[PDB]
Parts: sequence; C-alpha cells; structure tokens
Amino acid sequence: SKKFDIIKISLASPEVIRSWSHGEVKKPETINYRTFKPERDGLFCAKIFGPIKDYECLCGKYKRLKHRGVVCERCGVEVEQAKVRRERMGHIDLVCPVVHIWYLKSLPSRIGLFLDMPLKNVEKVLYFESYIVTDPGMTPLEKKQLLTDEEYAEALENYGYEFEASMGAEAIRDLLADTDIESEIELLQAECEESKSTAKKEKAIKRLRLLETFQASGNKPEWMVMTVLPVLPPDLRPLVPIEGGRFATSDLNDLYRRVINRNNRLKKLLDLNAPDIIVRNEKRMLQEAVDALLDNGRRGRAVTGSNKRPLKSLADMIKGKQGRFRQNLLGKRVDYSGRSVITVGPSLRLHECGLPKKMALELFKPFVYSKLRLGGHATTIKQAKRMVELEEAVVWDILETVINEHPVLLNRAPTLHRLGIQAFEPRLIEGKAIQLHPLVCAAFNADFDGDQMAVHVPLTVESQLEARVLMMSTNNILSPASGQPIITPTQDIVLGLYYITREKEGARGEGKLFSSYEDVSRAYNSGTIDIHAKIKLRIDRQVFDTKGNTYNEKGVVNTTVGRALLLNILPEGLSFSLLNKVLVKKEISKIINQAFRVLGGKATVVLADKLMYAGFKYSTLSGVSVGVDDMTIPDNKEAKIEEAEKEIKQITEQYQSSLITENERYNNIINIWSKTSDEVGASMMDAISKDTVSINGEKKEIESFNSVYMMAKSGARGSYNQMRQLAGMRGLMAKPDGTMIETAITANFREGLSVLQYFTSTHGARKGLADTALKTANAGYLTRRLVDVAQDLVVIEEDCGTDDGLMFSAIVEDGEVKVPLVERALGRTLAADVVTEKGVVLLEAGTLLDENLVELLDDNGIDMIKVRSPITCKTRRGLCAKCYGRDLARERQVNVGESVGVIAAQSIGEPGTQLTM
Amino acid sequence: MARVTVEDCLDKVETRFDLVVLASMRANKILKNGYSESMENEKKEKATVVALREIAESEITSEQILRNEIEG
Amino acid sequence: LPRVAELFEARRPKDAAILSPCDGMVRLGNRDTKEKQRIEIIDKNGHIVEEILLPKSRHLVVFDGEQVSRGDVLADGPTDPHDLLKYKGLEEFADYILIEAQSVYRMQGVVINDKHIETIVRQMLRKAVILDEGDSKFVKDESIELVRILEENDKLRKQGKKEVEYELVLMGITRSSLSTESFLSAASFQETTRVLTEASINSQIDNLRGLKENVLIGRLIPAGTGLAVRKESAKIEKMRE
DNA sequence: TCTGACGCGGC
DNA sequence: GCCGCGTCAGA
Ligand SMILES: [Mg+2]
Ligand SMILES: [Zn+2]
Ligand SMILES: [Zn+2]
Repeated sequence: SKKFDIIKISLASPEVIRSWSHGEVKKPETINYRTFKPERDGLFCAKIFGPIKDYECLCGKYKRLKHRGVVCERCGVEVEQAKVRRERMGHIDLVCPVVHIWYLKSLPSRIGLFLDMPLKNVEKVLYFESYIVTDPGMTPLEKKQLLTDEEYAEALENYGYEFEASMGAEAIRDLLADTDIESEIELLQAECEESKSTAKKEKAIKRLRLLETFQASGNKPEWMVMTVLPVLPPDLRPLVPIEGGRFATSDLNDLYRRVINRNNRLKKLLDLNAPDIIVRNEKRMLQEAVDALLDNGRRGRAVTGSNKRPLKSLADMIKGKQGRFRQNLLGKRVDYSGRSVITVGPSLRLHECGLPKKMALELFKPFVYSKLRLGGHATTIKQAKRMVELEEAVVWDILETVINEHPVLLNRAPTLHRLGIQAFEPRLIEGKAIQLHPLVCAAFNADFDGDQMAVHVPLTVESQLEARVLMMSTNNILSPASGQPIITPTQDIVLGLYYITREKEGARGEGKLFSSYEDVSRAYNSGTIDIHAKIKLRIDRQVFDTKGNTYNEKGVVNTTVGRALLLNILPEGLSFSLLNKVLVKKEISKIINQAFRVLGGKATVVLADKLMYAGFKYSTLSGVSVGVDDMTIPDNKEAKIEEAEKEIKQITEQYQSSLITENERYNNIINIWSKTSDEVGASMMDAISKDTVSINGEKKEIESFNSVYMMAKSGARGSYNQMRQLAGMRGLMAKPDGTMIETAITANFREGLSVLQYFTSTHGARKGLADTALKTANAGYLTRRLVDVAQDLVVIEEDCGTDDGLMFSAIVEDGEVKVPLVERALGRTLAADVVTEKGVVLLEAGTLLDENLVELLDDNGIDMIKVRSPITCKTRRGLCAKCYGRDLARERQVNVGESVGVIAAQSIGEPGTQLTM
Repeated sequence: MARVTVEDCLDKVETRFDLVVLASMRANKILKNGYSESMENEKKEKATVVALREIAESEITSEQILRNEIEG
Repeated sequence: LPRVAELFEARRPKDAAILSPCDGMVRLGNRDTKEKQRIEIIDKNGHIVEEILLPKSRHLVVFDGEQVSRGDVLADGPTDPHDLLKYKGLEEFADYILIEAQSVYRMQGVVINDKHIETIVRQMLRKAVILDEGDSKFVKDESIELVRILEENDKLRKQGKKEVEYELVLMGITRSSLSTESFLSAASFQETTRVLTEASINSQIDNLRGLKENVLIGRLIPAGTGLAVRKESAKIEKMRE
C-alpha cells in the first residue's frame, strides 16, 4: 500500500526490547571531561547509537568517500549519516526483575485485579515485607498466602522443603507465570453463573474481561514485570554545550545515570556473596530508581536535583498542557509569519489590508528570489541575497507584482469562532502597522487600543486557492451561529446616517420639488437648503417581489433632503421604502439582510462599501461633539431628594421608639431610595430628549438634537443606564456579596462625589473587574470539552431516508410567546405532512421551510409540527444532509462536507464570555 | 478580488468544495504546461485565478476537466 | 454559565425526585423508619407489591390512595436527568433540554439556533445497556454502532439469531468523550496515563477514522476538501478503468 | 476550592 | 447492603 493505515499498541516482550537495541549500555558515563568526546560504552557511546559527524568515524581515520558503508576498527564506529542518533535505541541488563510501575499503581491495579489480591498486600511482598507461597506442596498452606517472617520460619521448621515462599519481584513474576488461564476462566465464570451480583459478584465482572483479553491478544501476562529496560536515543536527551562554557543536561540523563550504577553495584554484591540484608537494600533501591525514571511521584516523594525541583520523568513528557500531545503535536510554531499592531485604514475595500513593506519583503523573500533569478537580474542565490540586503529599487517593483493576487491570513489571539480567521489581499503600505477595513473589527472582536494581529502566508496552489474560495472576507457576511449579518456599520458610521436621516419642521427650501437625485445634490451643495428639510422627489425604479417578480414603481414621494442623498447608493432592485425612515441601527441591519436574501452576495458587500463611504462623510460635516452642558441635570432633583430623606427620617422614627423591627426598616428604606432614584432618572429623559421652541405661531415640543441623546437613541454607542449615572444619580451600591448598602449615592458624575461616596463604589468596581479575569479560562474550558465531544460529526450523505423527528411549538412562558413557531422552526425540514383542521393537507413530508412557506403556518392557524432533528437521524457515525436543515450561514441546504460538530461546539461557548448571571 | 468571485463560479459547479479541487487540478495543468514563458505572468494574473475565470465563463465544463487527468 | 455546565455534563442534582415505572396503588404502611414504601403493584388482579425504600424527612406527592401510573413524580424538587430517558422516553428528555438551554441563553440577549444544541445532545446518546445476550455479553455498556452493526450481522446471516435488546443510557460530555474508540484522540484529551496503560493490554487497534488523528500524523482530514478529493479522484477510476 | 468517579475500609 | 474518609484528575 506504501502508506500505513492502522496503528496498534501492545506490550513489549523482552525479546522485542532486545530486537530494538543497537547495543547495550554498561557503565554510567556520558562524555569525556578534558576533551568532549563521547565515552566508550556509556550513555553516549558512538559505537552503539551512531557516529557524530557525517560519514566519519570517531578516531577520524576512515574519513574519505572511498569507504562509506565501512565499519572502522580502532573505534567501533560505523560510517553513516549522523541523523541516526535519534532513531537508534539501546538497552540495559537488569540483574533482578523489576515491576513496571504503571501496571501496579494505575487504579485499578491490573496486577491486583489479576492476582485477585488487594494492592497493599502486594506492595508488602514487593517491599520485602513478607513472603508468599509459590510452591503449594502437600503442606496445607495456600498459594497466595502472606506469611510473616516467624510464621515462615515455623513452616520451614515443620515442613522443610516442598514449598517456596520468596519475596521480591521474582515472587510476583513467578506467580503471574504459573497462573494458568483455562484453569481459571471457566471456574470464575461459574461463580458468575452463580450470579448474585448485589455486592459480591459486582466485583468478579472485570476479571472476566481481563482474562479474556489476555487470551485474545497473545500477550504473556508476566510481561508486566520487566527484565530488561531500554534506553532512549541520545539526541532526545542531549548534552549540548551552551554559552558560559557550560552544558545543559536533561533530567533523564540523571535518572539513567542512577539506575545504571545501582544495577552495577547490585551485580558486584551478588558476586561477592554479601549478607542478605544489604542484598535486599540494593534490590529495593533499584526498584525505587526504576519507578522514578518511569514517572516519579506516583508513590513516593519524587526525587529532586540541586535546584530542588521535582524532576521531569519519562511519563511527565507526554501529558499535561506543557507536555507532548497538546503542545507540539497541535502546537507547532510555524514559519512564514509575522505580527504587529493594527490600525484602521478607512480607505480600503472589504477584501484588502495594509501591509508594511518590511514584513512583506520578509514573508515573501523566496518568491522574490525566484522571480529575480528568472528575471535575469541575478544568477546565483548569494547574488539575490546580497542584492536584497541593500534594498535595490527593482526589488520593490518585483515585490509588488509578486503579491498581485496572493492572499494572506489574519488572526487575533483568542480565536473563539471561525470568523476569528479570514483571508484578505494585501497591498503595500509604508509604516509599521497593519491596517484592516473597519467593517470586520466586529468579527475579530478587535479595537485599536493596542491589539496585535498575526499574519500567515499560504504557499501551494490548492491552499492559496482554498483561502480564496472558502476564507475571504467577502464570503463571511452572515454568522454561522445565526443568519444575522456580521458586517453592519457599528459606531459612528451609524451616527452620521441617523443624523442626516431625521426631519425638521421649519427649515429652508421646505416643500420644494426635485426630479432626480442629481438635482438634490446640486441644490444641497449650493448651501441654501437645510439637510433636514422636507422635499418632494419623483422616483422611478424596479422593485423585486417575494415570488421572483420585478414590478415597476413610480410617483411622487414626500422625503427629506438627507434621505435623498442616500438614493444613489441603493442598488436597483430594492424599494425606496427601506431608506425612507429615520435609520437607526436595527434598520441598517435590516437593509443589509434584505439585500443579501434577494439580490445576491456581492451586491451586499458593495452596498456596505457605499454605506460606510457615505456615513463617514456626513458624520464630520455635522461636527457632532460633546460639551458638558449637553448633560442636563433635571430641575426637580433637590425636592425629589428631600421627600425621600424625610421619609427616611420617619422610618428611623418608627424604629427608634421600638415601634418597628430592624429588617423591615432596612427593606423599606431600600425600596424608598430605589423608587426615588428611578423617578429622578426617568425625569432626565424628558429633560434631555425634548426641547420646546416658540416656533412661528407658538412654543411646541420637538425631539431634541442633543448630542448625548443622539449617541444613544441611534444605538451607536451607549445605553440608558450610563445616561442615568451621568445626569441622574448613582443609587444603590452593593457591598461584595450583593446586599445593598443602606446609604445610596445622591450625587452624579457631572457633579462629582465625596470621598466616602467614591469609596462605597470601589467595592463593586473591583469585584466586577476581577470577575472577568477569573472567567477568561472557564469558557475556553467548556468550549474545549464540547469540541472534544463532537469533533467528528460530518455531513456525509444526502438523505438518511428515515421518517422520525420531534414536535416543535412556540415556547410560551405563561406571559408571552418569546419565540414564535414561525421562527423556531424556520429553515428546518418537516418530518411528516401537516393536515388542516378543515381536512386538506398543507405541507408534505420532506419540505424544507422557507420565509415564503413560513407564512403558511401562522396563516392557517397551526401550532405544532414534526421536524427532523439530528437526534433522530439514522446514519452511522455521521449525519445526513436533511436531518440538519439549512446552513444558517449561507442560506441553503447544508453542503456535504461541512464539519457541523465543530461549528456547533464553538457557537455555544463563544458567547459564554458574556452571559454571567 | 479583482474581477471574478466564488458567487460567479458557484452557478455551474456546486457545493463550493468541488470548485476548490476542480480549479486546483485545472491550475496545476495550466502550470505544468510551461505557461511560465515569463513574458506574460508580469502583465496578467496567476493561473490560480485564470482557472477560476475559465470556470466562470463556462468555457471548460469541468465534466471535461477530469478527462484531462486521464491525459496524464 | 455553571447552570449550562450542569446541563451538559449530565448531573443528577441534589434530592430531585423519585419515580416508579411499576404502576399501581399510591399509599404507605411500611415500618415508618425512613423507609416508606408503597403498594405500587396491582394487589387485586396481581397479588404483589413493588416498592422501594426512601426517607421520611420531607412532604409527599400522593394521597392515601391513587391509580399511580408508571413513572409519575413521587416527591417534589428538581428533575433528574437520568430518569426521563428511561421513563418518559427520548423525546421528552430532548424537549426538556432545549426549553432549558435556549431559555438560559435568550434571557441575556444572546441568539443561538437550536440545531446547534441538539447536535451536541446527540453525542451524549451513543451508549446503551444490553438485555438479550445475542452474541455480546450482558448489561455492560456498549456502543450503538457496535450493537447496530452486530445485530445486523446476525439479522440475516444465520437467521436473525435473536439479535439484541437494549435501552439508551445518558452519560456526561467528558464521560462520553473519554469513552470513545480511538485511543489516540482519547489519549490526547486528558488522563493519558490511564488510557495508554489500558489500551496497552488489549492490543487495541485504531483505524484512523476521525479528525484529531489525521492531524497528529499529517493527512487530509476526512472532511472539507478531503472528502471532495476522495470523491473526485474516485470518479477518475470509473473512466480510466 | 471542588466535584466527582471511584473507591475499598468499618458494621 | 451503606454513613463517612480517602486519593486522583482536572480547574
Ligand atoms: Mg484591545
Ligand atoms: Zn575509528
Ligand atoms: Zn439523516
């Protein structure tokens, strides 16, 4: 097949471990001290693991092309590329066997479950604390019978031979060895055929599975106790020398250098026939070092080096956030990248971005090299490198022609949803900061107070076409979470529009007549008319109907000088009835949505272009600004406070003579201050949103043109609460818990506060400020979990054929519908048909709803239908293209290949950074 | 986005994924044919977009495109 | 947020309620030792009693006599998440979950289509407990893919050979995460020591078949343009053949 | 801190 | 067959 296509894991017999070994390690040596060459047969022996340079032995004799596959003879060195010092293991010979820590302390202990004994009973045997019958013998003892030293002595006294009870790893290994399976499987399966698994045989269930597995695989169960353990290629635990004439060992070198000389001393002891006490001590010290090497800290007080850190053992490299899996397998600091500070650049188009010519010169350098060479301005590579180092003039031209249509990527650090990454088309700029079209700073969730973006380049022909087709900003209009658009004008693009789209009663040129847009333009530039005047315009243009018709519309309409100025940008196809209103944000979004759903996708991006280009223009000819007299304190504030404080004195009276309790006094005081603050707040609304003027004839109230009122009646930036705290009064400040303080703050920000009043507020200030930082890790946690749960849900097949789903209905909450049926079930296909209460069918099974057909549900009075949920698909390990419905991001039936699971995962926890309580 | 976009191409081929693979095959073919005679790629666009234009103008009929792989 | 957390990880909250799928009488009369039982069997047509022990430190949710159905509320409090799956069926559980989650979301200005929530719910429902020993073992947990394939193996090969009887079980999201098949993805997620040392015994094979494995080894993931390739290139064979 | 899954010991 | 007390595993 030439490509492996399965991966399997298994236990390593001591005959496989030798088969891996290109040698054997014998003395705990790493590198000679005076000269830094490897040592004979230590932990860097070039005879075993490989050479150091390329095609060159250590003693340097065999150094010529004549002899390549040759094996030197002064040093045992081979001759081959040094690249084998990372794929060539070794091994170590163990005098006495030693238990693989994992299969003992993994909870549940597979050794324990096998031998059917409690762990501590095993560890006692292992720690040289008892004995255990290995030879049954005629003696009445039991095999797995722990015997203390003196009871063992008495067994020796009364029975002598005919039974052996050894202590140490050899004991466990012998037991596991002489443990027949077919003697045991059925014998236990019969006790399980005696099923009374209320408490007893709720235990015996696993041993079945374990003993069956060990039979099925073909693994000798005694292999869980090692007799020879391997070593790791040296270039995975290097000893490279670095500045300061010093070296940088790895923590593994030390644990290896320990296990080795402990094994050595053990062999020497066994040789010299020492007393059994120190034999025991060595045989135990060895087990300890082995366990430390595997993963120290599982059982003891894990060893530390001079710096007193717990060492980074073997297993501690492939777990944890800093480990090996989610650090360097899904990590990978990549190349062809850069990062800098973002700035605005309101001249671009929705598919462009600034790019400092320096970062451009850097990221594209090899492309520049190729084009110079082929261009015939340099012939070598050193040539081009030496001519780019000095920034020749032709370099800039060739760079600019390199990137004519070579998109890049842009990304902002906390990347919560797929709109966190989009593709643009660069264009050179001077300076040292990235510019990006403003209409997208909502997707990247960016603002220009210092955020920095990264930029990666695609290289292939498939990639840099996949970025073009699936990733360019002009494809991402609607949000995957919900069909609502994502590129709507945001902050003062909205101020200007709302401003020039209002009306005024007595203005200049009022009631005039104009034939077409150019007329109004010519007029308005002459400076006679007020832009808020009411005029009459005669229009004539096509309009698209719902059903694909396109009927003509004409006549005279009473409009405003401002709105007509927007008549130019509206493309042919949409009715003027959209622009002919006051144009707060909720309507600009309406315009864009309507445009997309009927006219196309490109029409929408061009429309948003012109909308920005105009809103920016007219939002500065109006010079909106903010003084301090624009914040108008209401007039009845002092007396409205006097009433409240008098009532408070009265409540304190009712208490002081013990006429009322405490808690009720507290609660009623709370309500007093709350209601009065509400009143004084509601007052300034009329005190700032209305302005009367003795217009010709009399004084009549009109909607004010105040600045701070317009900044918030247009949803641009603000809300009623901030206005309250500016002009009204702060009110109730909750001490850390949330229990309100029995003194409210009567002043406001235009008036300033006394020391105590500020202090009372800093409590909640700090609490709310600290509560975000202590969340920023939690939502990421939840979305991580969710991505795991459903990472492999892919739309794979058109239809699953089934006919079962769920029953949907408007989700009343006893006080309101709060979600209509005609909105809950939009764009989701129908399980079965639907019968009128008069009898005739209305909609058939398998009929994807649509805002045309979704009239026919509230029309005929229906309140329950059956739709195809993915809970009730019928395909295995996937999803059909119908039990899921509309893509809700491109307004079509889901194309086959959209990884729906990931989208749904990150469209749940993403807004979670905001939902707090 | 100079002249042609995905919204155009999506009318003939479908699912917007098949577009990627088909255009990639076509651009590879146009690339390996030595079109890089270097007096043209400095006056016009990269083949990666030439292929998209070719698919938009409905010249190639991707049913045909695959039949150029057997021509490999 | 932690409310949502509780919803997803399938937590049975503190002292929610009790149920009884053995319809019958509704009464008391057993020993009043915080072990109050009932007469939930017929006791007239079928002389039996099918009740369970329970304390007496609260109120009650039935009178001295009633026609108690199979799975009605027998004590007030929250609603367990593990009961509805086996008592009210599937769809009731689904409706409960959606009306909870979309409420806790919309109540803060957010907007989220349901079809995102349900395609998460779906992955919490990949495991059942087996009843009829067709060829697998007893009530141990098993995949619905495993059952749904081996059932169909027997379904026509031999005769149907009395394939399977099972019942869906509800497990949390982390619990349904680690309990997958591919040992590679599970080993990447968390608790690596345990999963590695467990799969080491069973000589576990792992067909790649997923998204977080072709990435560990650098292959076209089996989605997106990957399936587009596996389709278009496959369509070349039928021509050149 | 926790929250639990999972224990495995007193009775 | 269970009321409290542990370890492990992630925050
Ligand atoms: Mg910022
Ligand atoms: Zn030599
Ligand atoms: Zn389906």
